[PDB]
Amino acid sequence: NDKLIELSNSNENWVMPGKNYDSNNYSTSTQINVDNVKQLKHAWSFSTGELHGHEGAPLVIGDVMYVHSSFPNKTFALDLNDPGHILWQHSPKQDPAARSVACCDLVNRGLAYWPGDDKTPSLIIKTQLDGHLVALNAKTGEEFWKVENGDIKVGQTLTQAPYVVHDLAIVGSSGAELGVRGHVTAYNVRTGEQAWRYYATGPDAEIGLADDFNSANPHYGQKGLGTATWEGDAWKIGGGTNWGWYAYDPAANLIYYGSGNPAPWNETMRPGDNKWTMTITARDADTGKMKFGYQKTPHDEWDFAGVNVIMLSEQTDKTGKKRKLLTHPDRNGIVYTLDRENGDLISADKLDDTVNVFKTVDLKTGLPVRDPEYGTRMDHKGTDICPSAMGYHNQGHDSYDPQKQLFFMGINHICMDWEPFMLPYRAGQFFVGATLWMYPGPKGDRQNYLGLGQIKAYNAITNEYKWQHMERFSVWGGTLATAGNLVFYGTLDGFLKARNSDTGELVWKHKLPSGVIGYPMTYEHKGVQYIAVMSGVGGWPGVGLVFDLQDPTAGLGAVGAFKNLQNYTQMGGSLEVFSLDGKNPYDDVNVGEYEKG
Amino acid sequence: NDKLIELSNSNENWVMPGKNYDSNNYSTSTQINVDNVKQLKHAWSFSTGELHGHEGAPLVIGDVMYVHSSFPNKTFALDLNDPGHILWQHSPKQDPAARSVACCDLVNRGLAYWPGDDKTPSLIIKTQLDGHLVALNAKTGEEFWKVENGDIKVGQTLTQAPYVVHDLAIVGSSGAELGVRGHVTAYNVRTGEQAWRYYATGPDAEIGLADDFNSANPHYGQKGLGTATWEGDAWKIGGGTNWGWYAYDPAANLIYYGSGNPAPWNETMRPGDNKWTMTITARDADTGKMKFGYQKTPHDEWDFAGVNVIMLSEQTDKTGKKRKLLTHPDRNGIVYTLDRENGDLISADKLDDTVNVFKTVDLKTGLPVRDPEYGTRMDHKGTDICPSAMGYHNQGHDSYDPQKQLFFMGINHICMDWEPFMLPYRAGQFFVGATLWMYPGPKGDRQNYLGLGQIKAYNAITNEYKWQHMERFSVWGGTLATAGNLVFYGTLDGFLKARNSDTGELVWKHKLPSGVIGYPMTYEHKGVQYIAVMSGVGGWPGVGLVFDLQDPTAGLGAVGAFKNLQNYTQMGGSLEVFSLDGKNPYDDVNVGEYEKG
Amino acid sequence: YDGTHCKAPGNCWEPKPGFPEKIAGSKYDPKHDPKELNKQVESRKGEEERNANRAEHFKKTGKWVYDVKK
Amino acid sequence: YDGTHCKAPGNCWEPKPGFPEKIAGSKYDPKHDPKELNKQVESRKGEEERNANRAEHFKKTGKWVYDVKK
Ligand SMILES: O=C(O)c1cc(C(=O)O)c2c(n1)C(=O)C(=O)c1cc(C(=O)O)[nH]c1-2
Ligand SMILES: O=C(O)c1cc(C(=O)O)c2c(n1)C(=O)C(=O)c1cc(C(=O)O)[nH]c1-2
Ligand SMILES: [Ca+2]
Ligand SMILES: [Ca+2]
Repeated sequence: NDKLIELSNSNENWVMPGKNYDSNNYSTSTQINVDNVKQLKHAWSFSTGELHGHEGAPLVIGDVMYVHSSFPNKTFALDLNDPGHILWQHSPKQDPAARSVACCDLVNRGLAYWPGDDKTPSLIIKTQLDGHLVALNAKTGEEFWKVENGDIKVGQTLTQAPYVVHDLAIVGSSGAELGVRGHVTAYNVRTGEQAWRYYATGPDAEIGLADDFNSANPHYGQKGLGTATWEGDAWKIGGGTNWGWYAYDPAANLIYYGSGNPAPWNETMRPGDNKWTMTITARDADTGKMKFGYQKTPHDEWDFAGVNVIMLSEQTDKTGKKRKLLTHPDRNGIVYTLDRENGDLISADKLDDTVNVFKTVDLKTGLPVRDPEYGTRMDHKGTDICPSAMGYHNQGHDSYDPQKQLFFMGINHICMDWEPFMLPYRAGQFFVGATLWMYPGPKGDRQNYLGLGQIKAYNAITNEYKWQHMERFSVWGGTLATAGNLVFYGTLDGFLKARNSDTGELVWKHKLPSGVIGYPMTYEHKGVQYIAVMSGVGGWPGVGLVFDLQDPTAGLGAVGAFKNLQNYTQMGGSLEVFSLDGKNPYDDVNVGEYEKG
Repeated sequence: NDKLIELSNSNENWVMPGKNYDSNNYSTSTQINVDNVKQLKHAWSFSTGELHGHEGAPLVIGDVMYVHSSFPNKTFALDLNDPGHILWQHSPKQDPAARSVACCDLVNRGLAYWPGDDKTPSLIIKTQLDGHLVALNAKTGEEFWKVENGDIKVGQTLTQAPYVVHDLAIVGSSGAELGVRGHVTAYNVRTGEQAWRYYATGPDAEIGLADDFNSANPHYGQKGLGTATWEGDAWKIGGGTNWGWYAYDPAANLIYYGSGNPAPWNETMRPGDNKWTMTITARDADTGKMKFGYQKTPHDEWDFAGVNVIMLSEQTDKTGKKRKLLTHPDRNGIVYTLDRENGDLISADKLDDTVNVFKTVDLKTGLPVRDPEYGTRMDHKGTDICPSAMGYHNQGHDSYDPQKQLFFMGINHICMDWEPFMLPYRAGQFFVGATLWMYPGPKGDRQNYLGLGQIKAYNAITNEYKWQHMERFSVWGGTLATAGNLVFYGTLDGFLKARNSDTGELVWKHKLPSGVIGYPMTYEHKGVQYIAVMSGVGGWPGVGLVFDLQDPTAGLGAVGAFKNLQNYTQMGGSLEVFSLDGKNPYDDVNVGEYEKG
Repeated sequence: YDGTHCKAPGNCWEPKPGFPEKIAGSKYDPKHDPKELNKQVESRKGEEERNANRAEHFKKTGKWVYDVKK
Repeated sequence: YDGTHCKAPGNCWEPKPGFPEKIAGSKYDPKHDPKELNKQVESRKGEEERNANRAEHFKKTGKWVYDVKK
């Protein structure tokens, strides 16, 4: 969408999830920077009226800010000139039984935006936990359309942000933990009509392979594999849902995302590579044909759901070839870089040396070399497996600074023990089949259950980490890089922190209400740069806190790993805004006064 | 409790509801003041993990802050040197059917504190919506004791803060809207044993009159009236609950509170003055005998629940007599002053000239002169009655500055129409019997439903308002006065505001997450003065917002009056802390770091 | 009824034009049921008993046990 | 099974020491029920039909009506 491209070029706007089609969470704004960051103060806040994890991050289109809450997925439009006045609100009614099929908290990752024409209003595109993709008139909040795109009776739901490319709204899928076979659809934002829909497993036609799928890298695999790497029909309830983030190349016309883990979690119940799951995927935005596809985790054994963020850049590789690239830090412990035009695998670096499920990732063959001692199988309990199922990286949307060519990654440091069990499939029930125990990895405090995050700056080409700091909890919410030489990220213990992005030095932090699992974002309104982030702990790490569980193996194993998080935060739900000196419209005391005199 | 008196003398502590036994919400702290208030910034925040109204205000005892939430009445202990670390938490389990008998939101007004001895730990005293008074070891949060003091099956619940005097914990009552007859009990904080319990209606022995009850003002009424001013047994389900605030005179040994409205709201169903309800009450702290009693609203016709805050002071009256005094702004529109030793009525001033239910309050006879045109009765609909049932003042705990001798009052400007209806009494159901329509009063915007609050500074003796400002919503949360020449109060639209307390000028305000219905409070920790207030709209004004009602007559009539509040705030729940320059422990970036290096 | 005419101190209630001094026997009769009227007095006897039971056990063992079936 | 031995490109799965190439017929047999296996394909035919029904009505009247029983 060229209009989106152009509005993304303005610092007064943040118009899509991940800010731009590069999905790089970078602002060229310098007004806030290493030299005055100690002057950053609170400007205003807005509570959503909901508890549970609050993921993603608002949108800003000129004078309007749009925020989104946990279930039931309220949308609100706030007036930046008086952010206490709510321009409008959308409050869906959903069946509350949707709650019961959400694996990992009532979260939602955010809104997208379609800039209108003269025939048609601009539209805010949102998902609902109960499966619907809804389009709202972006000035009034009235329903424009609502399509069904997930039935909770067959275990399905929606937690990702959707995405606008051209006059298309693209929507993903949730429920691999309930046997859902991953699907991605594009609907036409003017008509509400389905334009294409494709699957992550089964016959090629249903997956949507392009005739020349993987032609530049045929050792990756080509025809017939979404059925050949299964036994019988086990692909039908096979997982591969895509509930993470998108990116888009306007010139190649390609959207990139990763597909999730295969089902069930019990690897013994599905011999085979389980292809198209765990796959880095490039599809023609408009026909949805799959150009290329790289399976990072063949025959997943760990729930390494392949859905993580994808950051686009242009760099010179190690041989001198100037390349167009994607970079992609995975649950499985491996951060990948591919040429985004052909699939050529360029780098595959451990996110931390403690990773042990693989010895290495052979670049020529593109295979991960498996350490059989850290795999999983029936009648065995695997111990000290790193990463755990929560991954050394989860759904946090990271940033990349194209000036420094550095990626800023919020990492998890969580290992695990793991034993599967046989279970039947019943549509609309859980279809997991394993019992996990999770704890901090080797470089954290394994006895006292602290030390589950890291934050690191990384160059995709030289393969080096310029700096690394351990963090008390997993850095789960992603990060934000700016030209003021600062990177910003929220912590699960409730700080917004700013480190010097050249050195990793910690230079500022502030106690928000609740832990953070959304990424901070930035925009300039009347010559003032503001930094905003969602507060409200939850998501997978919050499940023990949020549902009052104590069984360490509950919440799919996250309960034991995070038993301590609740000593540092409770539930919340709000947007917190910051700026130099707390400058904000209420600096004029009469803004929003009934008396005004 | 002399130890409480002494700890209240220290600015590092805020040790009881209303700060001290004067209940005057005044701090002699000057570090924040008219000349630097524009430098006030956000220091930190804490979310409670609960939604709905958050009333009252935390306690601070040296290094520990104690905060309290909406139902289910969690208590948390925060470490002021690192307020993100939760020292401890108490999470009651309560039957969720308690929700169904709470008239006006799941709110709670706060904690009290008993400083311990060498035999016994200091104790945090709290109430629970389900009727219990619980005592917690104030260093560990473990249950010390738990007594039943309200059965939800007979319509009862607890929303007030309790109160500590001597080695006694005093507890009030809720449910006049469900026919509950008001009761006040003292339990012994060491033993958990009941020390005395008295009622607001019936035979004198059950009410606890002192032999010399009202001897200085016998025209108020003396013996036999809690039955004589009823017909038959209608006193048994008669109301008079006391869910507001306390105050205490150590030398007279007297605690002061006001008792609530009689039941039902239909005046035709209970002819008679309905004595002891609507009464300003002074009881010996230790035996609980009622020294004196002034009925402000004989035979209530408007739900003017007589439970408002009571502020103690010493002034010279108009004849030159230096007096010990209580001051008491009432739902009924009248702010009263009495000599706190004998009951002598000194001033009775309209809170705003629009009040019309009374022509005046005759000081000699102490009777309110009724304007029969604004009364209520069966088969009649009263129109343009001011105040409404929400009162020109509700449960907000105001402040008094003893230097200026000025009271700072957050007022409501809500009139009403009112028609009763016949209903039976059934224990454990509602027992209201009227249909109200409410709207802004004459000086607000009656067409557009804004302009429902005022804030005013008042001298109890000369009867003058030094200044008055209208406010967009009712100022419902009380106010806080300091020696820096500033008064502070939260608004239902989500600002903490500071006016110059000499002039009423608005000089500062800040957008909190949600509307405020608790009072701000202040304390100094390591030479830094902090101002803290609870955010989280709800209580009676929030009921339409909080429960999604649209019927203007729902929520006992509050739905129509506040239809607009939700354009300015949603639900929330948090504590927000402020200080000069946002100074706060995280100014040191390593406080609360896992790395710390 | 203006509230100023008092048959006795603290006792000025009057009925209004067209309404009776007593409501019993009239169309305003509430007809309360004494069983209902006493419900709260009964409920409080239970709370006080169980409370007394919990303090006395506390007195003796130094630990509060809420659930009085111990 | 180290993942590097491939009977074909993109197809390196091996069973592990002591586990079979095929699970059907073994103690690991999942015994899925085809009715169940097809549930999602059925569910999606309904969504697509009702969706198609709602866009076509929209096309024609310019107002989206969710509940397809209009
Ligand atoms: O495959 C799925 O359908 C699905 C969905 C989601 C989601 O929808 O939030 C998560 C996961 N899987 C998952 O494996 C996971 O670890 C996870 C963590 C979180 C979170 O935000 O903290 N969501 C999800
Ligand atoms: O008499 C009662 O038992 C009772 C209790 C309460 C309460 O418990 O919050 C309120 C009232 N009455 C009442 O009349 C009223 O207007 C009211 C407003 C609020 C609020 O905090 O906004 N609570 C209560
Ligand atoms: Ca998954
Ligand atoms: Ca009442």
